Amino acid sequence: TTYADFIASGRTGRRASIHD
Amino acid sequence: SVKEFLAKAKEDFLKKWETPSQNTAQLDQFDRIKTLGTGSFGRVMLVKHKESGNHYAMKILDKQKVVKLKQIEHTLNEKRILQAVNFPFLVKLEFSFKDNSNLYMVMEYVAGGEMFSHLRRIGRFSEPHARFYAAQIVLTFEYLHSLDLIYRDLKPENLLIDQQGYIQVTDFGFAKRVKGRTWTLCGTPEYLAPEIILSKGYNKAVDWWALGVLIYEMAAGYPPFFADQPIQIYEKIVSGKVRFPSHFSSDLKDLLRNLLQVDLTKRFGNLKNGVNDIKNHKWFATTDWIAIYQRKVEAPFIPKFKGPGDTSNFDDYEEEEIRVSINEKCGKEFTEF
Ligand SMILES: Nc1ncnc2c1ncn2[C@@H]1O[C@H](COP(=O)(O)OP(=O)(O)O)[C@@H](O)[C@H]1O
Ligand code: NA
Ligand code: NA
Repeated sequence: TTYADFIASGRTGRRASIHD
Repeated sequence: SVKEFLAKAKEDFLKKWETPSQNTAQLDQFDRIKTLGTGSFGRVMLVKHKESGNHYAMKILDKQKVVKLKQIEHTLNEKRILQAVNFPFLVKLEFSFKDNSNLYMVMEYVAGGEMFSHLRRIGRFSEPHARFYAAQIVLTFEYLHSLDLIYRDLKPENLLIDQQGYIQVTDFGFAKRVKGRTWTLCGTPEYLAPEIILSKGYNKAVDWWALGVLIYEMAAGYPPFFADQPIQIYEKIVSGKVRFPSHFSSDLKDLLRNLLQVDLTKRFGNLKNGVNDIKNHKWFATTDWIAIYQRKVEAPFIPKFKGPGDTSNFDDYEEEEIRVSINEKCGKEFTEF
């Protein structure tokens, strides 16, 4: 499932801004 | 009449935009209690104001880090704009000041925590719950945009839940007063509009794209475009192919197709009727826009609150000394702060 795939991914915690 | 409200709102904003508040407190007027949250180069602390006894959230920025990251103009933007705005779902800047080492923005403490943590914990929000939040963002964007402001950092991490269960938008780090187009690659990867990624130039419609991402994420429990690295995320966004959860209403899916629209001539918020195409969408049919403005709608969820400087709605963070050099750093750079 997409949920399961999300949960197992590296970006489920707080996400930092980018600024280039 | 929105027209009249917004017209007077612009007058109020412009006065402050033109002559900004400065140096309205100092470090030793506060006792620093603990870190509430962090960003790529900032730290926010719960603090207690000695003479009032009130609690506040103190955003601390190290001038040298601002400079090293080339965020000078962004940071000046942030404070200039934040001090000038006034809206029920925007966090209040209470004081600002600087010292040899750091810049400080002292906000009202929004004790309900990030939308992010509730969202992740609960898993996802019902469509009525998501809609309740979404409506607030719609109005906020209507307000900001009318002042020529672009927000550019919509995400659950930057949205706080207050003691009434209403939203307070924080982090104006990427807010900018611009007439027409701009080019900075900034934001948060999952939330970036395709036009930002493609180095095209872009306008306020990126905010409406982000609203799409937000609604999806609130409703789904995960974002429309995710991957392990930002570059994989960018590919997905640019394709623009979107899939929806089984449980998404037809109405919801239609709204989102129009928000997550890669074609600017087609994106809701960016059409001839502007925000009205969003406000009048079937998905918002049950929304009493005035009641929302007036905070008269019953919130779907009200965070548990235990006393004035309770932080139980926030994660714990590693603390560090707040150092102040005896030598002034980047004085010229931050003159207007
Ligand atoms: N007014 C405030 N009340 C309570 N917590 C806050 C407040 N503002 C910010 N925070 C917390 O601190 C974190 C970072 O604030 P933010 O303005 O986003 O700094 P940054 O630019 O480094 O991301 C937020 O995600 C939230 O956890
Ligand atoms: Na942030
Ligand atoms: Na920021």
